[PDB]
Amino acid sequence: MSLQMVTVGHNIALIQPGFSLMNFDGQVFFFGQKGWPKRSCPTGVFHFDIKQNHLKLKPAIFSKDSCYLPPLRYPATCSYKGKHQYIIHGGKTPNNELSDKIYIMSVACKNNKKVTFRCTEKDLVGDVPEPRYGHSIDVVYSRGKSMGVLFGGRSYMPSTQRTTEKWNSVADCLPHVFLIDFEFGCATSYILPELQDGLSFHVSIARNDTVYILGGHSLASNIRPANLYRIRVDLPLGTPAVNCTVLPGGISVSSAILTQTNNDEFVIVGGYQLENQKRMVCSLVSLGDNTIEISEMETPDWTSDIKHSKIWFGSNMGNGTIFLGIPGDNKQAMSEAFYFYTLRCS
Amino acid sequence: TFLSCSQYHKMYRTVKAITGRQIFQPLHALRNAEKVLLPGYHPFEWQPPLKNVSSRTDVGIIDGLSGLASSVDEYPVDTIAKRFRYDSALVSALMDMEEDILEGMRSQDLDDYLNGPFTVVVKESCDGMGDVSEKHGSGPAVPEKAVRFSFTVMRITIEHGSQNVKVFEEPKPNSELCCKPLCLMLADESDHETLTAILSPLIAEREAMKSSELTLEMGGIPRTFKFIFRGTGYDEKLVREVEGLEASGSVYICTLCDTTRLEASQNLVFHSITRSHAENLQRYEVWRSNPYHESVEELRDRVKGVSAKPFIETVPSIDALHCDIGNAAEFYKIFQLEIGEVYKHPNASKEERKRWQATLDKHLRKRMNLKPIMRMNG
Ligand SMILES: [Ca+2]
Ligand SMILES: [Zn+2]
Repeated sequence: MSLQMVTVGHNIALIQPGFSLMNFDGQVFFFGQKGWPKRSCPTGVFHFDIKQNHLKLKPAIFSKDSCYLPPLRYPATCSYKGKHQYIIHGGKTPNNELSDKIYIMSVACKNNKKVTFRCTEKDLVGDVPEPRYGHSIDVVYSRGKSMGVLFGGRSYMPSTQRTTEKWNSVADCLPHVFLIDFEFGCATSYILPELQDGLSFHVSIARNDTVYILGGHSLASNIRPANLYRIRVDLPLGTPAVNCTVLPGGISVSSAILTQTNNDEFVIVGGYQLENQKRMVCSLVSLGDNTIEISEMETPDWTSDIKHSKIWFGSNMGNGTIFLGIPGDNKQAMSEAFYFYTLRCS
Repeated sequence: TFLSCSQYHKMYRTVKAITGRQIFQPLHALRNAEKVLLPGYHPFEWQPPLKNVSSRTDVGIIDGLSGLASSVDEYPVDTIAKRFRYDSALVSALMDMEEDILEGMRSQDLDDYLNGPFTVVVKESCDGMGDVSEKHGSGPAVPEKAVRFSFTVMRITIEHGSQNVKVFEEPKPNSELCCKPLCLMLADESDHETLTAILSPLIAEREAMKSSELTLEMGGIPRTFKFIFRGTGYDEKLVREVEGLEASGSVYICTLCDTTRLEASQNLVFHSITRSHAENLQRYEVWRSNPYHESVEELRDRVKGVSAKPFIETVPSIDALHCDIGNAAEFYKIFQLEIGEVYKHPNASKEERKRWQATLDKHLRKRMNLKPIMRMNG
């Protein structure tokens, strides 16, 4: 509960709602800039450091073999800790297409704080999921191996019902669950009876064998159900098995931001409660070996801007640290593009 | 004559009251004849039916956003946009010039009752026109821009007997009364995301109606149309951005060929045109994929400066207005340079330069009375 104001460098105009913050061994990087990669920085990914509330978005470079990737604006990212690397999926490219590839990114060399990434385009084979955005992906271990569980979000209408009077309309995807094998990138769909509605902009936690899905906007009915779901999974000798459960103690929030305050215990911060009701109070989620719960914590202090603005966005930094942005009024003496804040919990 | 809808009423009632017999029609009878000219009033059918395009024939002014979901949970988008469809606009653009194409058919010694496969040539253009707002509240420092996407019919041709004939040609193409608007929006011309989000449906319809035929009665009997779309009215900045090249400060200069300034300055004039659109697209592909596992500094050179996904098939060709203005300012600067005679003594500082400019401007205002201006006009 340590809010702090922030000032920014000169190129503030590369911060757009729906970026990504990749935390590599203390260092942190910003991905998903606005507009295609300029000539100042051909990779569109920055080393994003901040000292004394002044942050210096510096360019990063890739390897000799990476796959120069477009800046996605709402992808699904997860921390594949098996060396440490990141998985990116889908998103919405600058030209408003939707990608359907896997992007596996790691560090090939960091010498004297001079980083050098490498990213690879891993492709799904089999019952691949359609291209979509706002969805969620988590990695989960069991029996010494691991698999990627993917829960879908929203997407464009299929390639038949596209009409140029509603060409940019979106609907939820069929609430399946996609099991992905990264060792060979193979895809297996699975249907489960406990889940009914399509879910988007939810929160996905992975207790080492069991994934918890909380919150989410249900586009099919324009409501935000408080239905939290637990998903147990096991991979036996043959094809794995999935199971769902519904547990009490729900909450209704969409587009929330997650971070790990303590091992086996997270905090969740303000996303949105209703399309007219933002979320000012934060909730401590107490994970566990087999059970979990959610309580309401002591509403970290805001300011006039955040409590008065209409929207917000951002993400985590990895070390119990949140980065948030604020539009900032334009009916003034030509205010800046965005204002910013950093949240701490220690 | 830019009248209003009430001033016209003033004129109408006063004329009718003074001279008894009415000379101007009422407002309602004006709107009923307005409808017969706006797009989306006539039947028309495609052959084969256009994939992804609706079949209705009664679509007027469609919201440009194209049903873009805008809820706080998603990307914040606030621009305004209005548009027609593309077929419903081409139809009306042809059916207003029905008489002007039939007259040409007559003049060119052709049996009026002909229904050959007409071919239309359509020039497409687009250019941001920012600083459109007003400080109605007398408070300054509040800008806003806008964008208009518009097209033009320029030549209607039928293939009678052995060859083609110019059934219709445009008298004065690049004037302001024969370029028809198609959509418009309030968004900065460089706000790439919003720009693509609004202009994608138009390109969808345009690529759809490139391998079909439109059957439509043309003065009685039915006729068949097919089209050709050349996109040319793009300034330098647009064609540099949407076609997916590095910005105008690049080492790569010509939007038509692939030569660096430090190379064209030596091989003066022996080039060609070798930068199409499909080549551009596959080159962006080889950029993104990077199959050769080679570093960036030579990959950029291999792909001749393409770093984005182009999303508009545009033909390359020099603009006229901006080219002439550029040349003009160009040798104006060479005049200002020749004041200082720097060829004899080089490397002067940036105060002799301002003095040279002042002397030139004053001498010109005294001799030829050319007023002083910062932003040169045609
Ligand atoms: Ca322009
Ligand atoms: Zn050239």
